[PDB]
Amino acid sequence: TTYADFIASGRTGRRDAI
Amino acid sequence: GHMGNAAAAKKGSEQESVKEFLAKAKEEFLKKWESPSQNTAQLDHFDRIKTLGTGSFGRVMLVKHKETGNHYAMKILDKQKVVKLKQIEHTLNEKRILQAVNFPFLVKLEFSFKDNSNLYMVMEYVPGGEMFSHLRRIGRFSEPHARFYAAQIVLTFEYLHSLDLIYRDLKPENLLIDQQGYIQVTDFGFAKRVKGRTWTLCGTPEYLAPEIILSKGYNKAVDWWALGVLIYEMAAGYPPFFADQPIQIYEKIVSGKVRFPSHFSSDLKDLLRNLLQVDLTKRFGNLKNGVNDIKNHKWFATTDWIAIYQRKVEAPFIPKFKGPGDTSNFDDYEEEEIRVSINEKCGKEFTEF
Ligand SMILES: O=S(=O)(c1cccc2cnccc12)N1CCCNCC1
Ligand SMILES: *[C@@H]1OC[C@@H](O)[C@@H](O)[C@H]1O
Repeated sequence: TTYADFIASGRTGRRDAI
Repeated sequence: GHMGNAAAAKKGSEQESVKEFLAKAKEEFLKKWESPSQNTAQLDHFDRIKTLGTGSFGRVMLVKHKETGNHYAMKILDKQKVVKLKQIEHTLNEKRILQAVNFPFLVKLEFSFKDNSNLYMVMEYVPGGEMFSHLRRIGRFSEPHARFYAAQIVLTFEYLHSLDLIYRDLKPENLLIDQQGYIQVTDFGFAKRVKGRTWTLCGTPEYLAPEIILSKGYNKAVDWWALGVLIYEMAAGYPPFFADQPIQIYEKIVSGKVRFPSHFSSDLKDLLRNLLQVDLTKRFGNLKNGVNDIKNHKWFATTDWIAIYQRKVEAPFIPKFKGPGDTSNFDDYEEEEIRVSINEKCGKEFTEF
């Protein structure tokens, strides 16, 4: 699923600025 | 047309009254900008309770004012670290903005001061924690729940943009929930006075507008793009563009393609397609009608904008609050000490703080 792909991306915790 | 006489007259008068409000708000902001407040407390006026947030930006501590007993969130910055990381202008600008603005969804700076080692910003304590935590816990917000939050962001950006301030730091990580369930915006390190264009590469990959990625001179419409990303993430539980690594995210952003969960309403998708619009000549918030294209969109048809501003709408969710000084909605951290030093550090650079 799209949600599954999200989890697998790993970018699911707090995100840093560039 | 879409509106009868009574509805059109009411909306026209409402839009004129917003203009009148914003003109007065801008005059008040500019007076405070020119005459900033300074050195309005000292460290021994507070008890240190717990660390609420720690990072490259320094740290934020829950404190208790000794005299009055009120709790606050105190942001502490190490002057020497700020200098090393080349953040003098952003630090001074953030404090100058916070002391000059006034809006019900912008955090209030109550005190600021400095000592040999550190700078201190003492802000109202917002006990509900980050939207990010609640969103990941619940998974996703229903459309009415997401709309309640989105309306507050629309009004806050309408206010900031009327002061010619670009925001650039929107994301669930940077939105707090207060005791009444309303939003507080706190971080102003990327905010800037921008009447035309600006050029700095700053933000968070998932929330970057295409024109920032593509190294253009851009304007305040990047905030409306970022609102689209926020509404999407609130309503889906994940953002519209994600990938293992930022480069792949940027490829999706600039592509002009976005896909939606099948549970999104048609009204929501239409609004998002007009906010997540790669073409600036077509993006909502950047057109002749300005913010009214957003406020008058069908997805916001049930939104009473004045009632949201007056905080008279019952919030969809009220965070757990077992009394003042409750920190259950924040993370736990190792309590590093607040060391001051016998020698002043970086007095020249921070003279205006
Ligand atoms: O929650 S904070 O520590 C915080 C900051 C400012 C005022 C605050 C007031 N109350 C609680 C937490 C507060 N935070 C730090 C950076 C991350 N983005 C959200 C703001
Ligand atoms: C999303 O949350 C952050 C991290 O735990 C990751 O593996 C995903 O579960």
